[PDB]
Amino acid sequence: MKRTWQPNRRKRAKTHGFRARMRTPGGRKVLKRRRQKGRWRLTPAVRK
Amino acid sequence: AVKKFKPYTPSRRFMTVADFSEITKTEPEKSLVKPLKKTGGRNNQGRITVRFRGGGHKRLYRIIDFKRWDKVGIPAKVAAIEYDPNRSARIALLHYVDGEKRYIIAPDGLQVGQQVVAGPDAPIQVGNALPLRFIPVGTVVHAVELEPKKGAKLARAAGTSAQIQGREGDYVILRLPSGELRKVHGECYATVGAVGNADHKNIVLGKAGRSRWLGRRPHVRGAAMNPVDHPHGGGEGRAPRGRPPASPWGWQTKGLKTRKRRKPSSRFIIARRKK
Amino acid sequence: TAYDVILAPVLSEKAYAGFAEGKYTFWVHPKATKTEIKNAVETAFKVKVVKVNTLHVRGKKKRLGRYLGKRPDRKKAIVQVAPGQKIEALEG
RNA sequence: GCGAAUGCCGGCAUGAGUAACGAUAAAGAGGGUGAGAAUCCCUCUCGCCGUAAGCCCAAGGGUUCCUACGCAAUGGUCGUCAGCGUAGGGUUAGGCGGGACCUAAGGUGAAGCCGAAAGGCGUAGCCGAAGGGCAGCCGGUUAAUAUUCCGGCCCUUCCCGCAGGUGCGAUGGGGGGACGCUCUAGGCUAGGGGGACCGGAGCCAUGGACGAGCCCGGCCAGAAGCGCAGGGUGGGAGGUAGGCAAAUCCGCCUCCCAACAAGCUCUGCGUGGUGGGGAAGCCCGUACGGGUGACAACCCCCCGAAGCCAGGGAGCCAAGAAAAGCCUCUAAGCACAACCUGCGGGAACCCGUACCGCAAACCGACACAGGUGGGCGGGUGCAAGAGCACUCAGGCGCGCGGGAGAACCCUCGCCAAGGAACUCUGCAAGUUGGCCCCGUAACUUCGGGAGAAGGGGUGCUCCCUGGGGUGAUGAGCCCCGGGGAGCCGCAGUGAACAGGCUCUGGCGACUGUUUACCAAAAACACAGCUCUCUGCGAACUCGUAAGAGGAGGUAUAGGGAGCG
RNA sequence: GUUCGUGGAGCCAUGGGGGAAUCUGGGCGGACCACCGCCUAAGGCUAAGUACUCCGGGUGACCGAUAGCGCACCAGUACCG
Ligand SMILES: [Mg+2]
Ligand SMILES: [Mg+2]
Ligand SMILES: [Mg+2]
Ligand SMILES: [Mg+2]
Ligand SMILES: [Mg+2]
Ligand SMILES: [Mg+2]
Ligand SMILES: [Mg+2]
Ligand SMILES: [Mg+2]
Ligand SMILES: [Mg+2]
Ligand SMILES: [Mg+2]
Ligand SMILES: [Mg+2]
Ligand SMILES: [Mg+2]
Ligand SMILES: [Mg+2]
Ligand SMILES: [Mg+2]
Ligand SMILES: [Mg+2]
Ligand SMILES: [Mg+2]
Ligand SMILES: [Mg+2]
Ligand SMILES: [Mg+2]
Ligand SMILES: [Mg+2]
Ligand SMILES: [Mg+2]
Ligand SMILES: [Mg+2]
Ligand SMILES: [Mg+2]
Ligand SMILES: [Mg+2]
Ligand SMILES: [Mg+2]
Ligand SMILES: [Mg+2]
Ligand SMILES: [Mg+2]
Ligand SMILES: [Mg+2]
Ligand SMILES: [Mg+2]
Ligand SMILES: [Mg+2]
Ligand SMILES: [Mg+2]
Ligand SMILES: [Mg+2]
Ligand SMILES: [Mg+2]
Ligand SMILES: [Mg+2]
Ligand SMILES: [Mg+2]
Ligand SMILES: [Mg+2]
Ligand SMILES: [Mg+2]
Ligand SMILES: [Mg+2]
Ligand SMILES: [Mg+2]
Ligand SMILES: [Mg+2]
Ligand SMILES: [Mg+2]
Ligand SMILES: [Mg+2]
Ligand SMILES: [Mg+2]
Ligand SMILES: [Mg+2]
Ligand SMILES: [Mg+2]
Ligand SMILES: [Mg+2]
Ligand SMILES: [Mg+2]
Ligand SMILES: [Mg+2]
Ligand SMILES: [Mg+2]
Ligand SMILES: [Mg+2]
Ligand SMILES: [Mg+2]
Ligand SMILES: [Mg+2]
Ligand SMILES: [Mg+2]
Ligand SMILES: [Mg+2]
Ligand SMILES: [Mg+2]
Ligand SMILES: [Mg+2]
Ligand SMILES: [Mg+2]
Ligand SMILES: [Mg+2]
Ligand SMILES: [Mg+2]
Ligand SMILES: [Mg+2]
Ligand SMILES: [Mg+2]
Ligand SMILES: [Mg+2]
Ligand SMILES: [Mg+2]
Ligand SMILES: [Mg+2]
Ligand SMILES: [Mg+2]
Ligand SMILES: [Mg+2]
Ligand SMILES: [Mg+2]
Ligand SMILES: [Mg+2]
Ligand SMILES: [Mg+2]
Ligand SMILES: [Mg+2]
Ligand SMILES: [Mg+2]
Ligand SMILES: [Mg+2]
Ligand SMILES: [Mg+2]
Ligand SMILES: [Mg+2]
Ligand SMILES: [Mg+2]
Ligand SMILES: [Mg+2]
Ligand SMILES: [Mg+2]
Ligand SMILES: [Mg+2]
Ligand SMILES: [Mg+2]
Ligand SMILES: [Mg+2]
Ligand SMILES: [Mg+2]
Ligand SMILES: [Mg+2]
Ligand SMILES: [Mg+2]
Ligand SMILES: [Mg+2]
Repeated sequence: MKRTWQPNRRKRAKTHGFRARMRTPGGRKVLKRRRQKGRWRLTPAVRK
Repeated sequence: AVKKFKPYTPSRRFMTVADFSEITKTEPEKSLVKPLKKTGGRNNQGRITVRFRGGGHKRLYRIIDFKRWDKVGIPAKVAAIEYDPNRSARIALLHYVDGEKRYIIAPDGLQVGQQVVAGPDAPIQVGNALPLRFIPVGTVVHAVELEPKKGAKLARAAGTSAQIQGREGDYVILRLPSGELRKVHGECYATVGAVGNADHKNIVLGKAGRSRWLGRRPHVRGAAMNPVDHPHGGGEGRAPRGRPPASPWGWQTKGLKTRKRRKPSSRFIIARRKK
Repeated sequence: TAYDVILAPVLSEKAYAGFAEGKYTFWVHPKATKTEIKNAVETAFKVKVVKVNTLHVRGKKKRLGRYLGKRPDRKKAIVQVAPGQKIEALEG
């Protein structure tokens, strides 16, 4: 069987990345709620 | 006639293949006037609209120029008859005296090297493009045009041929392969003779493949549905049809004139459908 | 502004094994360029350098107590020097 | 103001020193370190994988890699060990994979269109890859880096100066790049097996044997040139409305000729200047490993690929991408310029590079019996083969063991006589099993049933003989056989991998698909048949609309419904 | 919309159809008519008084680490997805 989380750098970056938020009207809602809540990592960071 | 098979395996006993005898004119295909990739997509921007299309084999589009006023009065030379997976009929790779590559669907009974001209100064032989007022009455004709200078759209399938049934002033009366006596205008172009490949009816697809080769997904029947999707769905052990005849969107599928009644493309027909 | 250059020689055992040849490796500024290092050594050290080769060293995650952090992310360079002359200031 | 809300939070109990300690591949012994050793290091035996339980990459993970010092915590036990903690090092690229090259699905998006706003379509163009193009092979070095560092050797891009030649020159045109599936003829290579030939430290065990005795290795890379095997391409003249033309380029028609060819270009292989490697065994061996035995040998024969020539050839329908580099012709421009080939000198940038990568480091809360893409993946025998059995190189003994050998559970083996009598049912288990040779019915859509059912043989030794391939025509070496004569055992695919069969009905034509994670079916699908609608700005569907699917389709087409 | 939900349904804006006048011209005083009163629509701007506390300070019959904001502590962190 396959588990649910089969990780991928490029799929995670183009799916949950910063511009992947900012090109949508709801991703700006995300980027204005994470700053008010005070998260240190506003976008899930992809390690290089 | 028909390429057949003895039943050496099951799902081969009835599988018949059309005759590939006119295809001997060229074994490869000229890669000059067909560079456009046919983007094969069953759907619009997201939604499957035409249900159960897609799949199948990769197919490359052949750019035809059925606008026969591209070169008026310039003769041609039919040098090849080749296969076309887009249309249902084989096309004619024909050269020009001018020297320009051109793909035209091949009418009934072409050969190699005869002369054909897309102009009004043309005698009656199978292949020429002539206006409908210059088409004689009773002559079978195909690739006719509905409104002038809009290409060629009517009667382009295999074996079909419209026929001139008289004239009414400036509009000519011609019958279509349904049997609908319709008037069109007199300077749109038309290619005489039938299309051919009339063995297209006589082929049998054989197995569940050759639908999945061509790209038709399995068309699931409506009696095995659920009542969420189809009005015919559900029921305990094949319940009978639920008192409509129905499509999956409510409208009745057997005997409903869903044509737009007040369409401005009406008033030209003087008949509807031959029974 | 001279946008200047080399932090320190790495003083490692492979560095001192490259001391016998013309290698003379060192840390650099992390946003440098392999032409800028030749420009840096041939002017700041007044020598002739044939073949610079750089490599990007990732820092190790490191903790002191119960608070986890990481060491910095910094680049290391070697400089293949033209023969005959060498540097006479790096004698560690 | 608490004792109740299967209340919550934190601690501690019962269950209890109980189950378990994680594939039934397997451990034993002697030394060393150490306070402490079944568990750490070394040595001698035994077992397991060996189409992997071995090796190389891309994912993924992010220092887990190496050394030194230690066991606070972790390892289903201990542990001096550790993929555990502290510190110090370690990833070196013009040629490898990406960007400074291009493009497909898709996304963004000048112009334009639509929508209360957020916004949604959308030409040109841009992004977008395990797709195309592009210049690197061999060996050594560290404890940790290697196609990068070094040794040999060969190339590419750009610029500068000189020599020679030319009508040079594009985001423009043109050919090419440019392609399916299956079967495959010829040559070569990777890989592999022998030799009575070459070289090597050794040995004659225990009964026989100083000999065609045993064991190991008999290579790799390599420019120009030369041979072998293929791929591509007709060479000139005129006319021509076309390449949304500007052409000497391309397309078409006239051809004195060549024409299954040859010439000219493009690959692969062998040889090739030369360079590197060079064992098994023996001494020094803590580890690591180092000297070694040489002046090492580096020769011949065969099997032979899915890999290379390759864009080969044949057949079939379901008809099998784009653009860029590069080749050629020109517009504006320039012809003291610009372009091409040589000769010398320079410049070649940013990121990845360690380790695990079919697992203890990836995903599964775990050092989890699960899953994870691509390549090499040996030898011997079973006809063959990635199957089966064993074993090279490589690793591993699975991180709890030691006793006794109760009932009982799982797995496996066997059994007098009956042979399905137990049960809802030959469920399960067992027989048949591989190959060759006779024979094979009812019925039929003439294919099939069918491997029907039933049987006979299979081991080893010797003799004769038909050939085929390489080699030279056979000597040598592999393959397909046939006949005769014997020998042993209960048993001769002597082990392992390998159909129980037939008749009769029901249902579904058949192959296939589904209820991930209790139902693989008489359910779904299917070819085919019938009905109905739609003539195109089609019908129908998504979307408020634009627009898109239909479809760059045309009643022999498309949509819906029903039976199959 | 105003309390106005179609009721006798005014007024304020209008999605559509018809459609003028410029003080002897119009609108309103809740179907409507006459009188009598109020005001000039079909252009635009305007501080002050009013709401709230990221932040600054003072107070509290406010609390005292299971309270108080989720965090008095290196917290929107470790951790889960
Ligand atoms: Mg072209
Ligand atoms: Mg069908
Ligand atoms: Mg159902
Ligand atoms: Mg649904
Ligand atoms: Mg319904
Ligand atoms: Mg680098
Ligand atoms: Mg209590
Ligand atoms: Mg309880
Ligand atoms: Mg509790
Ligand atoms: Mg006890
Ligand atoms: Mg017990
Ligand atoms: Mg008990
Ligand atoms: Mg126990
Ligand atoms: Mg055990
Ligand atoms: Mg022991
Ligand atoms: Mg001991
Ligand atoms: Mg001792
Ligand atoms: Mg032991
Ligand atoms: Mg990675
Ligand atoms: Mg992790
Ligand atoms: Mg660590
Ligand atoms: Mg240590
Ligand atoms: Mg410990
Ligand atoms: Mg422990
Ligand atoms: Mg100690
Ligand atoms: Mg380690
Ligand atoms: Mg460590
Ligand atoms: Mg780019
Ligand atoms: Mg650059
Ligand atoms: Mg691009
Ligand atoms: Mg482009
Ligand atoms: Mg596109
Ligand atoms: Mg797009
Ligand atoms: Mg958009
Ligand atoms: Mg690429
Ligand atoms: Mg590539
Ligand atoms: Mg080098
Ligand atoms: Mg030129
Ligand atoms: Mg060789
Ligand atoms: Mg010898
Ligand atoms: Mg003896
Ligand atoms: Mg040999
Ligand atoms: Mg040998
Ligand atoms: Mg060689
Ligand atoms: Mg071959
Ligand atoms: Mg192109
Ligand atoms: Mg590596
Ligand atoms: Mg390594
Ligand atoms: Mg694998
Ligand atoms: Mg794990
Ligand atoms: Mg374990
Ligand atoms: Mg595991
Ligand atoms: Mg797999
Ligand atoms: Mg045998
Ligand atoms: Mg064999
Ligand atoms: Mg096996
Ligand atoms: Mg071994
Ligand atoms: Mg062990
Ligand atoms: Mg153990
Ligand atoms: Mg264990
Ligand atoms: Mg027992
Ligand atoms: Mg018995
Ligand atoms: Mg018996
Ligand atoms: Mg019974
Ligand atoms: Mg009974
Ligand atoms: Mg059974
Ligand atoms: Mg051969
Ligand atoms: Mg069936
Ligand atoms: Mg299930
Ligand atoms: Mg099941
Ligand atoms: Mg459309
Ligand atoms: Mg139909
Ligand atoms: Mg049915
Ligand atoms: Mg009202
Ligand atoms: Mg009003
Ligand atoms: Mg209005
Ligand atoms: Mg009014
Ligand atoms: Mg009033
Ligand atoms: Mg006013
Ligand atoms: Mg405050
Ligand atoms: Mg608190
Ligand atoms: Mg307290
Ligand atoms: Mg996370």
